[PDB]
Amino acid sequence: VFIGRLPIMLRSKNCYLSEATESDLYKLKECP
Amino acid sequence: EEGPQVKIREASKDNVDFILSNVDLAMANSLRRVMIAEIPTLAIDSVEVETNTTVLADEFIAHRLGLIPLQSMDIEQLEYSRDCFCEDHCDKCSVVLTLQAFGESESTTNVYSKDLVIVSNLMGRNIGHPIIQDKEGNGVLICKLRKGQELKLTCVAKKGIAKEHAKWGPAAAIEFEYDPWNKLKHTDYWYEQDSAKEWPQSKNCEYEDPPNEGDPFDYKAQADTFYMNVESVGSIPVDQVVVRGIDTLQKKVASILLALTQM
Amino acid sequence: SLHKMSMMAHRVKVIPYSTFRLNLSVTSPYNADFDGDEMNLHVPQSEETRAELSQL
Amino acid sequence: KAIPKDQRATTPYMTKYERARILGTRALQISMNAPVFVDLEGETDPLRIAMKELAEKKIPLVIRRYLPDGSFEDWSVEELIVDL
Amino acid sequence: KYICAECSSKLSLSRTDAVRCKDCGHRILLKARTKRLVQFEAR
Amino acid sequence: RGNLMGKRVDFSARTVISGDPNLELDQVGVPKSIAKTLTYPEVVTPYNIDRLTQLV
Amino acid sequence: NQEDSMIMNQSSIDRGLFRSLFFRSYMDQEKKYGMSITETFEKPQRMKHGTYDKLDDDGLIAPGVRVSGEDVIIGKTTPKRDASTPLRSTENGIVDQVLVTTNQDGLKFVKVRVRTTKIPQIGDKF
Amino acid sequence: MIVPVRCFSCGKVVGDKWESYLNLLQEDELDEGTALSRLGLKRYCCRRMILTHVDLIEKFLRYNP
RNA sequence: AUCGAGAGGG
DNA sequence: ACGTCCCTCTCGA
Ligand SMILES: Nc1ncnc2c1ncn2[C@@H]1O[C@H](COP(=O)(O)OP(=O)(O)OP(=O)(O)O)[C@@H](O)[C@H]1O
Ligand SMILES: [Mn+2]
Ligand SMILES: [Mn+2]
Ligand SMILES: [Zn+2]
Ligand SMILES: [Zn+2]
Ligand SMILES: [Zn+2]
Repeated sequence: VFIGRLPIMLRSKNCYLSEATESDLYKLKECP
Repeated sequence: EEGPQVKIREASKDNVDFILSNVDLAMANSLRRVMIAEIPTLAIDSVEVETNTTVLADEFIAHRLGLIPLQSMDIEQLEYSRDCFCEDHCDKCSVVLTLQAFGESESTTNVYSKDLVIVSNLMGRNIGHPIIQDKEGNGVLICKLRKGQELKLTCVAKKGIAKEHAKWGPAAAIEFEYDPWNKLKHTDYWYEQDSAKEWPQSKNCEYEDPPNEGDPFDYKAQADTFYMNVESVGSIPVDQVVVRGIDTLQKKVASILLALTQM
Repeated sequence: SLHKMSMMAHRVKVIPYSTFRLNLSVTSPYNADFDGDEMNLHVPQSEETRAELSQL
Repeated sequence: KAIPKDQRATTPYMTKYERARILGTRALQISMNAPVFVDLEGETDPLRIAMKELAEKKIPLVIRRYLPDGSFEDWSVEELIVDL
Repeated sequence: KYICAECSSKLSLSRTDAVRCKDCGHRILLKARTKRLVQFEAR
Repeated sequence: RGNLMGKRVDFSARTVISGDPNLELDQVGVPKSIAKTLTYPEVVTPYNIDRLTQLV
Repeated sequence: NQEDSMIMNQSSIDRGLFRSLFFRSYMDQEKKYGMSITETFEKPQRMKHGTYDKLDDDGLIAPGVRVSGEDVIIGKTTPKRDASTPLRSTENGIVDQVLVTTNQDGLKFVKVRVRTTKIPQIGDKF
Repeated sequence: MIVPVRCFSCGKVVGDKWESYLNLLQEDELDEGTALSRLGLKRYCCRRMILTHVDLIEKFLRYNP
């Protein structure tokens, strides 16, 4: 059952950016 | 022979070397000085842009083009856009240029000075060419494009003197020295224990001589003989950048007389 | 601004570039310098006040 | 209710503040298109126009120095000194 | 008129008509240089 | 302490202040752009009228 | 360069030295008002004294436009009752990029990015 | 942010000699201050122009479109 | 626009 | 009980 949602910090656990490499981060338009 | 006599030291593609014997410092300076910024040359001035997907801004690249050296050999045959008669510019006052580049290469793809192209009437005068000193001959790296970046801009190239902007800088660095053994005492030194063995003899002290310490100072010691070395990017050859140094000066003094005898 | 010497009047001298420019030797009484310091400027809307600012 | 000159006591010289209000005052008036008395030797400016007036004590003005108790000694610009 | 991103569609879409990279799927959308030429000084 | 014993004032200025060896003690190098927006009431007097009509 | 100031070689910054490169950014949103009574972006006919004509009819201005003074960027309108968003009084640049999309609510959302370069002018900190 | 055309200090054409500097230190594998010195730069003003340049343009290109 | 909180400039 | 003067930005009901 539902509650709400939680601001997440980047490069953390439950963020995609944790998952990326130089190549990936780029097409994610995110900074290496 | 004449007056201010001279003797080359070396000569080359980009540099020239000479002692101006029997020349007045106020002259060799004022000459030096006009050589820097007061000799005319050409260089891109306006630039309109149709398509620029590059990473560098429009006016980013803008500023970059203005600094590309242009051929200027015969240049007095072009007359200052501002002082000519055509609603803005023409072929009498300006060379026009254009640059198409598209990122077809799947690698990383370069645009150069070579890649420029002239799309106006030359009227048979050596103008507007972007010098290449390059070994590879490939010019000057202006920009970089990933397979799909485009660049369409065109460049109106007018005549300017560095006094207005560096780009119309015919010159570069200008070497200047005189009186190597400070025989005229024109500069108090700076030493901890010995002045001498700490300030190194410049690479010119061998064309003048040591001073025979025992002897005194001569108070009639005057400034004469100057060690100079001039260098041009190439927009103009190096003989013309020294001689149209002299030339410009004459014209400068000249128009004194000219407006002298008007009043 | 905690004293008279730091609110003196001047003659104008309209010039270029965006910066107020003042004589090196009136630094001190303002304790001002040339590394980031702004400065104020006013202008009397009359005559008597100008006199008040000129003769005082 | 006033002082008579015969018994005046205050500074007989003119004060930085008297003057600079006086030069000021007339100068405002003059530039308000007022009758000037000294003869222009060619002065667009009214601070100077007044200042010449000042140096000919041709200024029809009385300072009215007030005292702490209330009463005032009048003093003609014709009669005040000017040194400073 | 309006562009995209992850893919960069040459889209276009006058007023009132929603917004999405319908060819891809990310409401980012830019707006392209008017063919109006502009000019900058080489200084 | 804010709207009487002190307020703000029309006709006021501001900028970076630099310093000038070629200037006089008693004058201040104000830029144009302040001088174009910094006015000053002046009356119409025969001694200047031939001036004001060239500024207008 | 007296009293902690720095006289700087103009010709050398003429070659591009200490040349900045600035960017502001403006935002706005079509702000509903309940009964699906929505805002929008337009070119209108109480309105404000800018010079809209740099717009395209869609409520905008597009890259490459050299904008100045207080020239409208965004022409939002609300139930006519003008709501556009002009340039910044102080500044004078050249449009760079702009982005449209929808909020968490799903209404239009426009952020405009205008560039400009800055130049070592007498009186700039270092 | 790419190589700038010539030198801030005396303005000498140095835009060109960039790509030629790379292989000198790489392809030929040599000393930095020997690669610049053997591209015709004895004024440490020009020398400072190359040696202290970061070519962030490359990180740029690497982006999606 | 208004009040409230926040970082810098002398 | 008030608690140095002024100034430039940026952001949430
Ligand atoms: N907190 C402050 N309150 C009041 N005035 C200040 C304050 N900080 C700076 N100032 C004013 O700024 C001037 C000096 O500050 P500043 O830091 O510029 O001095 P400085 O000596 O240049 O710095 P540096 O000390 O690094 O050389 C003075 O006129 C001073 O009154
Ligand atoms: Mn300081
Ligand atoms: Mn300071
Ligand atoms: Zn012409
Ligand atoms: Zn898409
Ligand atoms: Zn150099």
